[PDB]
Amino acid sequence: AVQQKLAALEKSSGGRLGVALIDTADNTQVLYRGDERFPMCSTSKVMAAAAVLKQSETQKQLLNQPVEIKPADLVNYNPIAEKHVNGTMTLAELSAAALQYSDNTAMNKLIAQLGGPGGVTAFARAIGDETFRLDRTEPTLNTAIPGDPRDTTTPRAMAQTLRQLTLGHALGETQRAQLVTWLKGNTTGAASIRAGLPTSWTVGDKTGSGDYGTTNDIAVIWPQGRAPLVLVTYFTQPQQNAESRRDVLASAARIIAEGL
Amino acid sequence: QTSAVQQKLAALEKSSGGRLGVALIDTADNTQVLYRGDERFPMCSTSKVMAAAAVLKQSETQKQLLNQPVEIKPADLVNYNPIAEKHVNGTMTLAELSAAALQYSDNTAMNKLIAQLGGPGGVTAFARAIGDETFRLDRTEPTLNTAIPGDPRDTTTPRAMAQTLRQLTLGHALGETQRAQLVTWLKGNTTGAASIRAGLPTSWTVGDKTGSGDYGTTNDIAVIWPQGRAPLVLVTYFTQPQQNAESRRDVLASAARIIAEGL
Ligand SMILES: *C(=O)[C@](NC(=O)[C@H](C(=O)O)c1ccsc1)(OC)[C@@H]1N[C@@H](C(=O)O)C(C)(C)S1
Ligand SMILES: *C(=O)[C@](NC(=O)[C@H](C(=O)O)c1ccsc1)(OC)[C@@H]1N[C@@H](C(=O)O)C(C)(C)S1
Repeated sequence: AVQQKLAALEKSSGGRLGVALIDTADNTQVLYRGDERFPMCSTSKVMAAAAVLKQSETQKQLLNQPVEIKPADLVNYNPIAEKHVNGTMTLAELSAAALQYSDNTAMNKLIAQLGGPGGVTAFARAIGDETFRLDRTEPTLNTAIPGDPRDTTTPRAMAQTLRQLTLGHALGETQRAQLVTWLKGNTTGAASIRAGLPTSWTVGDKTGSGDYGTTNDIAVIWPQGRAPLVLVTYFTQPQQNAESRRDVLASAARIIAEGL
Repeated sequence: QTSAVQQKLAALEKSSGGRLGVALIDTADNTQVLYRGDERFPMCSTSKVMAAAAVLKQSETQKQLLNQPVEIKPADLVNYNPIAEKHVNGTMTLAELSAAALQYSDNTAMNKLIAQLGGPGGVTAFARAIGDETFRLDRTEPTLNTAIPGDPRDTTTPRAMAQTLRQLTLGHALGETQRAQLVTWLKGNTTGAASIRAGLPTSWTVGDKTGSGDYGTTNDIAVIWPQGRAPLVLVTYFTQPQQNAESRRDVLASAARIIAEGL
């Protein structure tokens, strides 16, 4: 059932669809191009925020640390940071801005805190993710060039990591709860995975988009009366200038939710 | 007269299978674009803005009001309580209930705001106090969402709601602290990305409140900060002839796109 339906959706879309579900009720999975690399775009901000949360487990006041926001720091999408130019934001405020508003200046401050993109990758390796790689800062990490492994992961790897971060023990108890709180407060997600799910289900997610019409969402889902799901939906298209297709992610989620 | 924008909205409506209401205020020149601007629509969850604003108004003469605890009982839970259900047999403050009502559209939270205002008529009284003669709240959650065609209960017009949202968020209907809090809450909405937001350029900032109900009723009210220009207020209301009709957030996105293209 599910494989035929996801293949049909992909064919209709004209693009390349990646799906990984983990149903924590029974540890069953639904994979479609689960081992192909896709450009993460803004979904990478989850790994950067989680890496700073892990640092805060041993640097106990780190999330309170002021960070200078200079005019020269502003990049291409700064809905929160532009308010604080020529002042400071804390690492907690930058983490919330990066996750809930997808602020690219905030993401660059998280990356800088970790010593550069390699510090985000190092955290991925530390929690057993051998697939994830962050190579570039914002905004060049979103070029989404076909065949380019930079700033990519696989749906399988990202679903497994998102499970460990939000439902497992990659982070300390307080830090896991803080990541889940941030994801549940996302502002950008209503057109993506959660548009394909019953309204009664609770979703925390991080969206992204980029060149090649790249349209992404990674979610942790609490269905009414049953154990949580983790769902990654990645999508990218042949034309550099392609339009976003959040409806394709919604459709993938709806197929997944039918099929259990 | 019918403008280019009104003709495009008419063509969208004709293809939609329902009835579309739009009101734009461009605060660059205070001009209005209306489509069925003086027709009534069921507000559904967009009514939560007036309830939260009424409690913010109360807080202007009670510095501690937003810290006041409210008991959440098992009997209080209604049909959509993602925040309140975590606090059953405990308390939430009026700030927590305001944030839950606006940013998660918690119906139990809305009922606590309504009760703090003395019932639905307390919300209407606040609307009258800030110059809105059109708004009416008649019922609590969840019955205020029945959205029956021709029913005046729990309705407003696009024109009235755009003017009210402007006065609340950009004007002086609230104190400056309270106006800033309302804008912060709306900008942190979780439910908006498929609605007005989906029709606007990505660089534009939005705070909004969505709603849906029966008759495929699909609503959004937004304050918009365009890249390089004064803010807009936009109301998009949509309702359909059949009780069981599907939501059409795409129609609100399409209306917003026509408005943005027409500026
Ligand atoms: C993350 O994906 C996001 N967008 C980008 O990274 C893109 C970029 O090149 O910087 C971008 C696409 C359109 S405008 C900028 O980071 C700013 C945010 N996530 C997108 C999404 O969820 O679809 C937004 C909300 C369009 S911006
Ligand atoms: C407000 O509109 C909202 N939903 C309702 O009021 C509806 C009801 O009958 O209580 C409802 C429709 C589907 S489930 C409950 O209040 C809970 C929220 N706003 C809707 C929207 O924005 O489309 C939600 C997010 C579906 S729930």
